[PDB]
Amino acid sequence: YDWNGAMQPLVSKMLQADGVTAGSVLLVDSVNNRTNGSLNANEATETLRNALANNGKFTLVSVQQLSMAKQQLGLSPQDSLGTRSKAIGIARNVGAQYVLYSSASGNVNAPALQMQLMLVQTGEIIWSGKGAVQQ
Repeated sequence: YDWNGAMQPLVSKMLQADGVTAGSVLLVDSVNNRTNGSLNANEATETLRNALANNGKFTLVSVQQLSMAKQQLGLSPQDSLGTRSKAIGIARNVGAQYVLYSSASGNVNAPALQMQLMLVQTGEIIWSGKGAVQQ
């Protein structure tokens, strides 16, 4: 999988969208696998975090911060932060201005990457993008 090839253009387009301020605190939700096969979740998520830390200079909420925040909110330690209310609950504790959701879907050998950026303050989706993940 060429995750950069998919992720770089989408990050670049997210950074050009109005309402997205570079250098702000961003909570990056782990990439969710909805394909028909197994995918390395945290390898895709690491790529993403890199693309975001390098382009547009966000301060990312760290793994340990998230773990701690989950525990302060009584969530299970492995909680994926699927739902929006859990993500916002967590975002508020850690001081994040944005939440980024992403997921890969469709066929395992030809996934579709989709991403959405949520403004924490209001809960609104201010940006959305999709790209195909090649090899």
